[PDB]
Amino acid sequence: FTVTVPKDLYVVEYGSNMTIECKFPVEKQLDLAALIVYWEMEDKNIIQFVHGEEDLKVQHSSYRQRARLLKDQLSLGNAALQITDVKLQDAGVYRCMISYGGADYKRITVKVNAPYNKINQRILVVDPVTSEHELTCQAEGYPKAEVIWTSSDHQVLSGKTTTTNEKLFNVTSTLRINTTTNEIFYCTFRRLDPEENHTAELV
Amino acid sequence: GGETGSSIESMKASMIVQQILCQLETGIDQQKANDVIEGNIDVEDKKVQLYCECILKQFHILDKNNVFKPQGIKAVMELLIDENSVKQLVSDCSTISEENPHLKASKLMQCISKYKTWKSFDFL
Ligand SMILES: NC(=[NH2+])NCCC[C@H](N)C(=O)O
Repeated sequence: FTVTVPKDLYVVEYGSNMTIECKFPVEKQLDLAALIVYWEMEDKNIIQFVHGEEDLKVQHSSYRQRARLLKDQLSLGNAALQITDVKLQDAGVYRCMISYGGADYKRITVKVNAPYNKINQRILVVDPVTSEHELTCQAEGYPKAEVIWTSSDHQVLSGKTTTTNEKLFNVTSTLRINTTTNEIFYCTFRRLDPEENHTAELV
Repeated sequence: GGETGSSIESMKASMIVQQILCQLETGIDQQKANDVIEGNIDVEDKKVQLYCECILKQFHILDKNNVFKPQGIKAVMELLIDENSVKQLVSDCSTISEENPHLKASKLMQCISKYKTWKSFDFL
């Protein structure tokens, strides 16, 4: 009896859903009367499904309706935890213990990767006489990020970056510049600790 | 790391799951694991100790720094003994102090078990 796992680490976007699998051997038809399937995170019970019955009374309230075992797929020796709207507490080491004739357990790691992927952008004509414009970029993700402004010359411009927040960071950057029409500037969000450089273009 | 429910059946479920899983971590013989469950707790047996430690921490009776937690033992023993015998368990087993954490785990299992063995769940 040997429980296995396709991926040992899941890297999943904040808010996007998640399914982490745990396989186990099923030679004949599955006998739900003798199956036990237990998912736990850290200091947290996620699934306790034993003898056909998913025990809803032990599941942590912070999973109490976001998570569920894909019961259809157990008949395929596949114990799948699914988790809707992956938040920031959902990151960490999970464990899946299965018991069906034998017993095994495996651990899975889940990072909730929040790259600053949805960059918002605004350009404001502060002053039509002096052509003073205000170019903004606003994105959100878990490792804090700096913002680098560059004109089309790829010279580095100086902008104002304000970082705020539970564990996800919101980074708004603004660049006041005297610029003409059709000129291109570039807001890059260096996600620092994980190098996930993303450059949005403002025209 | 684990769960605490409030109906004999949920508890019996959590009992059988945590027992199996702690056998999986420790390596403890099935017979020694039963003796632990049955009350027969070799305090100085290292496999016994590790299983006590795993299983008490799964039911959150010992926390991550080996501190006895009254809440978790209430949640488990409310289902085998009366309220006042629960109070007396808390206060008696609070004096157990060991710098050897596994030795501490085996001794708490001792101290708890003397109020009712955990195999009593199989009897509900
Ligand atoms: N000249 C500049 N680019 N100034 C940037 C100011 C950033 C601001 N103090 C912040 O860290 O929240």
